[PDB]
Amino acid sequence: MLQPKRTKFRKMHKGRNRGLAQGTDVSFGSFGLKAVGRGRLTARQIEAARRAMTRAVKRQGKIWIRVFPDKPITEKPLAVRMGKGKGNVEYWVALIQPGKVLYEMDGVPEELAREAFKLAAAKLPIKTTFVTKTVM
Amino acid sequence: RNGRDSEAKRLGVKRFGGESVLAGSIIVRQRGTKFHAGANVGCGRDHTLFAKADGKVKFEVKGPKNRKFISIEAE
Amino acid sequence: PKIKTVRGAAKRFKKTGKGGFKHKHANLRHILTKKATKRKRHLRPKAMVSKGDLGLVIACLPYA
Amino acid sequence: GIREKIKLVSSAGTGHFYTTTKNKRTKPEKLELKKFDPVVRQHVIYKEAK
Amino acid sequence: DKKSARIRRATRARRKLQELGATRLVVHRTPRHIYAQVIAPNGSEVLVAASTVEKAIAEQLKYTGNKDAAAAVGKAVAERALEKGIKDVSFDRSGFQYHGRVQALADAAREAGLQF
RNA sequence: UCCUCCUAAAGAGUAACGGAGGAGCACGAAGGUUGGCUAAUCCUGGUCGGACAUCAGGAGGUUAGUGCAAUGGCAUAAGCCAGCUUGACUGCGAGCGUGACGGCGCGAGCAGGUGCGAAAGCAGGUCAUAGUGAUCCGGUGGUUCUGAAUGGAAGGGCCAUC
Repeated sequence: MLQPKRTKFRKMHKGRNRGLAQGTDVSFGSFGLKAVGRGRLTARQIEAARRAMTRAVKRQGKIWIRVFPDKPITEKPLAVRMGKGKGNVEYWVALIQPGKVLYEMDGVPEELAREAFKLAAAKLPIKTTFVTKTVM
Repeated sequence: RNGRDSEAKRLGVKRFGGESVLAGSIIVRQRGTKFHAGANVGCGRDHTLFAKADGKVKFEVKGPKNRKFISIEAE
Repeated sequence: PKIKTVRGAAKRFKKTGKGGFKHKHANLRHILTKKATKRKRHLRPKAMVSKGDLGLVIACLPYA
Repeated sequence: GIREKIKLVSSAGTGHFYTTTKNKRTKPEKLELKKFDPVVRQHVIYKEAK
Repeated sequence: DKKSARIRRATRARRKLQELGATRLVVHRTPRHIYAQVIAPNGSEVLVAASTVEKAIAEQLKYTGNKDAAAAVGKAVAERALEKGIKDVSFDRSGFQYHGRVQALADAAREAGLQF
């Protein structure tokens, strides 16, 4: 359950998810999962995907998480009228743009890497693709 | 427990570069000194910049710190 | 019946040559220690009634 | 607002006076500033008073 | 640093004279050969200079860099400025305390016609 | 009610029971001027003394400080120290900013009389932006301005102030 520590402000504006991803290349491992769609990932989804791969690889190799939530999201309690101030913070999400690399991995065969990432992508709400580290 | 705010102070540049002004007219309203007084320009107690002579106002960057200056040339 | 002048208005506005009105400034009665001399000095002379509220003044004192 | 208001009376016979504030708790002694009196058009000593 | 402290000391005065826009008499002092210069308001040209470094003025005083030297230079700048035409100037300490040689130079200059 | 930031879409302004914080002061000095000075944090040596007192040197260049929340500004320092002082002065005020208005703000310069400096010069409160309340009624001091037959006075007016 990734979450920041002592953030400057409890609440922040909704904002927008326009634009294009920055971390579009593999930088740590040899294989990675790239985001094709656009959306937001909650902390729970990131944890679920991480657990799926660790089990798949059987604690062999290394796992890199290239996304952090660092964005609180509020939700009004049930049977509450509009207004009366901003809602309380419930969960943290990370905004994902197309081309963003979600997870990176190294130290395992390419064949075993594909199934591990496929299992993780099955527990994410955004279209994803498998990429390999490029030479320069 | 929010909901408080202060009336806007309508700061900013009142006269822009290349337009003639009369002596004593306000050129820039500012909290600090974003622009420093140059030639024929005076600085008020609240860091307001006003024209001390009649002429055209121009902006420039001078000094080792590249700080902005406002001057007036008699044209 | 003839119109009745608003007596309160007649004690605060005086008509001038060109139809204007002069009035005393309204911040020089009390609580004067904390005020700068510059602000008190500028409030001493009489001032002309603004255009927006001139129409209101005309109705109040139609005779004077 | 512990600070309270006082009156500075010119040492000359003129009735002109200045008004200011002071804190009696910290500085209980009198105030003897030298200010300008326009009635006589001279700088004279002004004494604190009610 | 002695120079850095001196420049920092005189910066405010130099800026004040610069914006005022007036000819300024600037004096530079060292353990020997006290200098003096007159600068136009723009600060780009020197109207006239004098000092004890040249033989024309160093051939009389016993030693350069004393009270007598300051008076000679202070006097020397005077008639030169009067001959040139400029009368009113602004004295610049240049970060030097206005106590000894600097004061002597200024005193000689003011009594010699360059009132300021 | 007032102040600072964001929302606010690179002039100004701009709403919500939108998101964050403050004010109802203080100071005869913490004001004016003249002269001088330049931090935080680290490294090394050194009694108590210890990670953290004070001393010396070095890196550092303002992450310090700026009476009070925040923003902008501040080395010519607006930051720190000392001498002398009351310009925290009176009558004005070209010309501008800001408001529907009441009003609020900035201001060169002129006259009078002052302080600091050899002098040029600076000073009409405080680094700026909150620290505030119209009118009525009444109190205090000055001023033959008026004072209902006359001379006074009462009461009004004007000025300062509560």
